[PDB]
Amino acid sequence: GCCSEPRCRYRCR
Repeated sequence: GCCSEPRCRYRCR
C-alpha cells in the first residue's frame, strides 16, 4: 500500500 498515504501521490499503482 502507499496511495492512501501522501508520500505516494501518483506513485502508488
